[PDB]
Amino acid sequence: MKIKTIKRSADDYVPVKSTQESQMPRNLNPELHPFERAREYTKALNATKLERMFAKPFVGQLGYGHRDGVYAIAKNYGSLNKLATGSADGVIKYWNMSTREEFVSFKAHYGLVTGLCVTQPRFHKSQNFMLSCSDDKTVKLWSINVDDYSNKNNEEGLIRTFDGESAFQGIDSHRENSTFATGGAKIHLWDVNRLKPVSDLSWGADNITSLKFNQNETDILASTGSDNSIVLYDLRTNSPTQKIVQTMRTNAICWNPMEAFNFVTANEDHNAYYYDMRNLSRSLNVFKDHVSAVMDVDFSPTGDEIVTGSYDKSIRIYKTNHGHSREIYHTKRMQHVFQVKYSMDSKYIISGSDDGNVRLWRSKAWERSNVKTTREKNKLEYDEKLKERFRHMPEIKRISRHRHVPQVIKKAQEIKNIELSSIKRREANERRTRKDMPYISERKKQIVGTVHKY
Amino acid sequence: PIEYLLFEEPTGYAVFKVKLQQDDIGSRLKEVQEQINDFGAFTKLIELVSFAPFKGAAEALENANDISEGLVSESLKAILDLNLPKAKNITLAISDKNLGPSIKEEFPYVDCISNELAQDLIRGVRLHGEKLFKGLQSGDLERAQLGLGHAYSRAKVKFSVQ
Amino acid sequence: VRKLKHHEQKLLKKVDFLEDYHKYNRICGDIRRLANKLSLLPPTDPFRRKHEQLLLDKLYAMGVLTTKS
Amino acid sequence: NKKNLKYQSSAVPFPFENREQYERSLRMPIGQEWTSRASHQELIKPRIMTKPGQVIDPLKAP
Amino acid sequence: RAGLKKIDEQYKKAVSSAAATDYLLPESNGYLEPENELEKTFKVQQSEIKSSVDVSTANKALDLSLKEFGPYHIKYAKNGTHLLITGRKGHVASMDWRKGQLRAELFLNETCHSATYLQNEQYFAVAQKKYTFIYDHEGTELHRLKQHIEARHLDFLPYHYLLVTAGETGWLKYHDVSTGQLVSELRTKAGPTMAMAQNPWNAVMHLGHSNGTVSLWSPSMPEPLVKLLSARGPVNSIAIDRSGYYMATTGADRSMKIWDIRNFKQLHSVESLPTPGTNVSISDTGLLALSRGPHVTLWKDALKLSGDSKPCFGSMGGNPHRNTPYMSHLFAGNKVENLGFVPFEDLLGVGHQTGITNLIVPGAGEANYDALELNPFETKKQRQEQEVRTLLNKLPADTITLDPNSIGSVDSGLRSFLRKKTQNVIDERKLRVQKQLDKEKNIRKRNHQDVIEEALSRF
Amino acid sequence: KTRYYLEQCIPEMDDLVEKGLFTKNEVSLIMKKRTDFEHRLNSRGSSINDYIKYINYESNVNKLRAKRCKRILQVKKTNSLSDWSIQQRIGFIYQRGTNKFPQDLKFWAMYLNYMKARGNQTSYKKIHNIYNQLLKLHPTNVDIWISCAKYEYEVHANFKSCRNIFQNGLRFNPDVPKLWYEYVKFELNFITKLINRRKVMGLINGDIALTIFDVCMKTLGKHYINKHKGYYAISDSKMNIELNKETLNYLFSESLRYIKLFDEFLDLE
RNA sequence: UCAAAGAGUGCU
Repeated sequence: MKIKTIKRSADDYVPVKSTQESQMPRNLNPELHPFERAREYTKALNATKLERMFAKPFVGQLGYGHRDGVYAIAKNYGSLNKLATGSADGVIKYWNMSTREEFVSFKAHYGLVTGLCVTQPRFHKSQNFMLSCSDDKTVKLWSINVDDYSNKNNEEGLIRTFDGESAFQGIDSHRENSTFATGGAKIHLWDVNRLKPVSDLSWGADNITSLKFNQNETDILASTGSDNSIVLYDLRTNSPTQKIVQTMRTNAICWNPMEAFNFVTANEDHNAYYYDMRNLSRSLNVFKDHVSAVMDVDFSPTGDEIVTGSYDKSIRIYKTNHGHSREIYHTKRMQHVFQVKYSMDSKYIISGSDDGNVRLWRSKAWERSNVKTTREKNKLEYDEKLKERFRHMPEIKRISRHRHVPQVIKKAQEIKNIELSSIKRREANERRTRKDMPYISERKKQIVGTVHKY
Repeated sequence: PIEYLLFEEPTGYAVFKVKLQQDDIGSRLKEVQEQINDFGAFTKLIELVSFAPFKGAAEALENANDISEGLVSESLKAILDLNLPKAKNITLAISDKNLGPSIKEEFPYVDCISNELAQDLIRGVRLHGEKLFKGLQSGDLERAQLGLGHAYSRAKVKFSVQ
Repeated sequence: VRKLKHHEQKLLKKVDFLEDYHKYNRICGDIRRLANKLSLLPPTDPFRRKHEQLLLDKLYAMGVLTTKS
Repeated sequence: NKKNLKYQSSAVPFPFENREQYERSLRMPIGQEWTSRASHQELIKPRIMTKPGQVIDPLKAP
Repeated sequence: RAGLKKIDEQYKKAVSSAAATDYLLPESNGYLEPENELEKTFKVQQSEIKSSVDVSTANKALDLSLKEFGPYHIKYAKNGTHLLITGRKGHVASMDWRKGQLRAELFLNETCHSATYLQNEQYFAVAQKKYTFIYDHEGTELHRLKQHIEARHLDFLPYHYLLVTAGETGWLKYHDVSTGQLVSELRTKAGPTMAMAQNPWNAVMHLGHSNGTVSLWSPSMPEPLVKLLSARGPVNSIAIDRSGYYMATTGADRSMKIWDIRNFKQLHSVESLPTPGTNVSISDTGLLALSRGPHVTLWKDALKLSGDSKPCFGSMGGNPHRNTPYMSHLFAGNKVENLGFVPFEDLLGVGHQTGITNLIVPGAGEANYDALELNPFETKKQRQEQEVRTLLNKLPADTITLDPNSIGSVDSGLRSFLRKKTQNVIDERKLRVQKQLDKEKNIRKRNHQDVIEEALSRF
Repeated sequence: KTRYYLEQCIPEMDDLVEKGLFTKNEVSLIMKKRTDFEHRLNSRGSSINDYIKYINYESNVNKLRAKRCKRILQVKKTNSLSDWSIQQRIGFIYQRGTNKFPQDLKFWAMYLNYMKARGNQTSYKKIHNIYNQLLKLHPTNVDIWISCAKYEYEVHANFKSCRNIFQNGLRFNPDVPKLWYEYVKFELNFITKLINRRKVMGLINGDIALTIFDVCMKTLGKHYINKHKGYYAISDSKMNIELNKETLNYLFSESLRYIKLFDEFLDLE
């Protein structure tokens, strides 16, 4: 009768060549691969342990740093390995981040360098330019010889100087055009080919503590004042647009490159506030993991990540959609973080602290900069979801969430939980008897008032 | 921002295409420098696109004279034109800064790079040599370098069989 | 199994499951538990002292002890 | 037969907005031993990407 | 709804990918159907099948007769390259039938109940009388387990790296090979364990006792999952299908019981067995094997809900509803010690006191094997690569559950004396305050939810 | 990544089974032979013969499908993935083999011929892309410069670009006399067809070659001086005379070869 | 020779 049996062809499974790769038969019958749910979990848990192994954020420091505390970091938005820094010594440096060496160093200003910005002045490849301002009441334009291209072969040094009636405290440059804005006692609009301020913008008599041009609607400008105010400006109208007064001053402002109407604010009240430019009566998001005043804030060019440099000697990385830091970077070598900028590839973090060093940190502590094989790739992204999937697994939370934090920070953290708990208990006691006490939204407590109501 | 790399071989000129650009900030990191040594990693960075062998001994010397003086020979002008797109401006990696202005004069549409990043790629090509040529007939470089040696060095001194 | 790699070692350790003096080690240990407990029993007891002497004489009578102990 | 608290998720992970959504995705196997090589590649893929050594400009006018 | 919908299609896409790979599978199982309706699958005799199969398969069938330490229990490795056969009087030899080389030879003269490979061919554990001994591929014994005493059953869990032993002492030992430690020690309370078996789906042990109750056991929990009696008499053997849907047993009272694990219901009951089964086995394909005395009878498509699928000895007037034995083999003047299917090949091994014999049965093995899980062609270096990885992926004992799908769901001096007094007063106040808050809450709920006495109600 | 290639073909066999052309058993056999090749091509020591063998095997599968289409379906073309997939995949293997082994001129040659035969299915732009890489990889091989020149002067009849190919080739290979001959031969071909068209135009109602002659002597002489002299000049006055004589003898044979070319063209003076 | 264990080389 008819018989057939399982029959193996030896040549098919054992190659005739010694060098030919043996065939790997595969069957996706679910029964043949039992314990899915235990398995993926174990691969998840191993990944979290491995992630903490490779979490090696520090890479190095730029040269020998600055003499005094570094208080102005300006990044070249058109180049990866170009950075401009300045310290209270009055010295400004232009760095080759690739070689961790300085292109050039200038004793630019007699006083403290209060602002820096890299520009491409359109005077009416072989060189780059940067603009510096300080409290000595002058703004100077400098030119830097660079080795980016070899199509030529100098004139390296001061190019032009702008004198001002009052001290200059902040500077930002328009992206599309050569115009740039300075923030001092009055926020002034300047043109490169014009020695005196082209236009005068000001809400009122109050001074301006920082300014940041939008990266997308580059014609929009925002500023911060010493009166705990944030003022929005429009270049098409050449006038201020909106003002909101908050409970406590904001030190830095940055616009989300992926969301033009959306910007984050670095505040002194341990918080960074995420604001929509259209409706400022409330915030979009608030970030509360710092233990001292937040000095600087920056957006990822991917737009999904924000850092905040704080006076508490730590740098914290936040997701735009999550209000708590996923990561904390710190070192005893870092004395007071005043500036935190990104490598505009979104892969490295640049920090400036008053100890005089500008440090480089990995955005992703466990990621490595080397080119990986497809097999190396396919395994690494296999972990990141499998960690994402089982993120709230308690042991996965325990191993993943843990970070080494300085003792001053936790002793600051544990106490604020106590004052906050005292406030909630004591306020909650009033909910028992007080008939009319409105509930105050977290997103509106920081706002004291807005000029234009809607 | 590199796309094409010009490498000179004693047998001829080979231009390469940069498929992947190595991280510029982390250039000095341990792992990336190892990738230059590792052939498998490097082949992902670049690929051989062209090779133009010299016709004979005479061409190698007169090009060897021209490469040294930062000059562009007819062979260099010929090979580059067929490869680099007219195009904003195409970027070419050259080991020599002095050769850069010569290339720009003939070809206004190409911008030259000779920074350490370009040097890093050029070093790797020399490290592996004909292994990157993937079988293309380059004879063997070592004797060609040696053969071009008394061709090049010994020309400048003006001896004679006299 | 084969030598485990560094990351393999850190994740999993003590996975290397699956002249010998084991008996003499047991002989030595057994002698210890006697003298330890013979100390536990009160000193004035006559039963402990004779039992201590029988041990000392006998390991002597062996030559485990070269001299009386 | 009481379930072990050790293996129970504390709260619903992001991006899923409801408990039943996660019990569904959780019944996906992401592993390749259950998933074809290609089908692995659509599941494997992260949302945020980048290419090393290139310029991420702000978005141009749409 | 769109999110719930969107999640849905990837499954219909994912199963479509699974359907896509089903075509990739190189070969199919065997068949044996008669050309003529008169021809019967039970009528065909084994020698005729030996003629039909090719030369290599005839070599793949093994028959060796040896009587020194009879009877001999046969055990088969998961990957299946290596056979382990243990003699009753104490002789155990580990060998690979395909290659034809013996891995190690043990001539120990101690009565042996069972033996089994643990993780690979390299290390295997053999159950001696009153103790458990572990032997290397070289034949050297590495360690002996004092905790494991008088165990007639050896059973190892691959994904969890745990060896479970059942003995007449009734104390169930849970030992993990990698850690070299005994995970847990448990007493059944059902007396000596006559039958031992594991369900691959949930990695739950199944035990057999005289009362007939079957206790489902796991390392994690103190007392068993489930207690089921299917056969009135002692359960000699317990068989669980590869899927884990179906669980089969044969009582000592000649009863055969087909059961469902997930629903814990009884599929089919057969009391027509002439004599109680020696052992009962189930194929990966789902085909069941039963051995009674010298006769071994096999039924195709037995594990189905339909009554027509019910196994029935022979037939009642050739009734289509009656299910005839697919293959009937009898060893004259012989007794079957145990049955072990041959995963990854189309054969059934049968153990006897005269020797070990392997019978060729179409459809017995799985058509196609996944390389990642197990490979008959695994080379020496990858089996180490597979070994270390499976260690790295070791499943914890506490991860064991009744259902793999359930796991992962979402739910000094005086001053110190004064110190205690204040803390007591501080603690006492919290109780008082908490009482007032509770009372006030009750008032909120109560508020939320004779003519003369009314006149005097004010007073 | 052998499995990836195996998975890309799954929709097709499903189409083959769905249309009824190939049984699941026959389909499995095609898969098994396919699997062996993919592992062979992705492995170590792979050679071009592996690519040729797979291409030849895959070509046969296409022929049987075409025969079975008329035999079973009784249709010239069934509108489904099966028709263009075997044809698409063959080009994919050619790309990998040519990419994997750029050296073998033979393998490139079938690629051009295979795509040329399926002119409707492969646009002439795809033939252009193959030549651009091939000329770029082997610029010093005269046969390829005349190759693409011949393809398009006949199939497409673009004299401007056919002039361009030769115009590039002579730039890289000014010393090979064969390339000059074909570019002259093309030049007189263009003139004669132009004059013949002019004659036809009347019925219904060259110096440029001689210039190519002129420079062709000059550079061939220059290169022949560069060769036979090596790295350095020749000091002896006498040898320089033989060097001149050798060029004159070499050069005249080059000229005499062209005098034979003139005889072929009757219309030209 | 098999048989278990190391340490380098080539190459995907």
